[PDB]
Amino acid sequence: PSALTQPPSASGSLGQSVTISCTGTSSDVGGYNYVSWYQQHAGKAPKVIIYEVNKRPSGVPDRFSGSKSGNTASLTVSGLQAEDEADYYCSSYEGSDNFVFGTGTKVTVLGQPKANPTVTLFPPSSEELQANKATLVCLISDFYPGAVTVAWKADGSPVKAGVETTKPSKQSNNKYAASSYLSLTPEQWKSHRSYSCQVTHEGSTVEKTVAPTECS
Amino acid sequence: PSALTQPPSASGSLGQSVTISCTGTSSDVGGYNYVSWYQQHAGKAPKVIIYEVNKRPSGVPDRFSGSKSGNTASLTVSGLQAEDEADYYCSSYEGSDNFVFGTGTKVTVLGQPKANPTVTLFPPSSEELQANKATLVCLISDFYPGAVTVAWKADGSPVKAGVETTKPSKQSNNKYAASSYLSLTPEQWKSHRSYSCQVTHEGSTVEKTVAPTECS
Amino acid sequence: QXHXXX
Repeated sequence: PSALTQPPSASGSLGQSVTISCTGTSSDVGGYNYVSWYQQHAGKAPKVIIYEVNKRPSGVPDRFSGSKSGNTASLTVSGLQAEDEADYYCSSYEGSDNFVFGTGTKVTVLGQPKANPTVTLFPPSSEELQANKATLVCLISDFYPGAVTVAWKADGSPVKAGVETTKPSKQSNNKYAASSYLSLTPEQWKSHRSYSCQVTHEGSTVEKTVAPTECS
Repeated sequence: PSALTQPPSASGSLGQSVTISCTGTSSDVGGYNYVSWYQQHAGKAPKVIIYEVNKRPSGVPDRFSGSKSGNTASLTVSGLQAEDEADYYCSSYEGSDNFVFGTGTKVTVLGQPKANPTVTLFPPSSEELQANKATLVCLISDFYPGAVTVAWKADGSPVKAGVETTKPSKQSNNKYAASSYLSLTPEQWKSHRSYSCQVTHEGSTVEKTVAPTECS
Repeated sequence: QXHXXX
């Protein structure tokens, strides 16, 4: 068999547009008229945008056209918005109560601008020190593209260890968000002059600095 | 929208029977009997494995069971095989033109031991308020399996907008690290009595509280 | 789509 054939990746520029192809067979795509498309965000609930070749369902803002030509269905994203960057699956009934899917299409937008991260360094919560631990968090957010690197320092001489760094997530403005964090002991973080968080993105370093100076 | 709620994660040993749930809200119940379960492995299409609440279509192991009662639908994997590891969704033909998904439930074949997450709430640093920014972080460290549910509160009110949760990233100790944030004005901050970060990890819920302080 | 079992 196949599963409805899609092109692995499809793409457009902002305001431009793309047409996805779902290709099946006379048993499914041709035959019945029940091709729905699924927009799935990166590892997320899949939501349906088209149900019956073209059919407007709950809040599918913008140009999300469904059109099938015989044995091949297709959808379009006229006037590209960046939120549309996702994964698109199609589906057709095949009979005896079954539905088949399409092999997916990763859909990316182009022309989305560059953005350097929002670096927010955080000192250990009073509570967490009362509890005897101490964690420092660096929140790197609102950056595009999602490629970044985080350093930590004791004083200028670096701390290469006890740092756990997140791999970035798209957040609802398309921009990415990553976390970096240092596990210390109270004693440690009292016994230093300044810790810092270096963040490098598109060859642009931000450097936030945290020193034990908390009104806690 | 989010109307069908599913657990952050369902994990077992080989030969162990899981169970996943779709609890629905306010609307239809048995009103809509139409509950379907979908399987989805990493970057392959969704495969339906249950229709009409209990059905089970063609080529579906008879150890996938399906059942609903009240506002709650349950799918079962008996003597689970590795192959069963994926994400599962529920789906319901609600508000017609409204076909609604559960939030997903990842099924995990326990490699290592189970690990309830360490949450660490962090408030706006004073320096940060000096810049008239308000940003709250919730660190979720060292947990397994790698699925978590996040929820904010502003005095028991579940919180609307501001939130962004990263995706669970594996750490150098092989367990998981995810983080969540909220953005406020220093007055959206300074209004409230307390803010909470609430985190679920399959039959285990943990809430942390953080209140406003003037500091400096 | 629980499109008809349709």
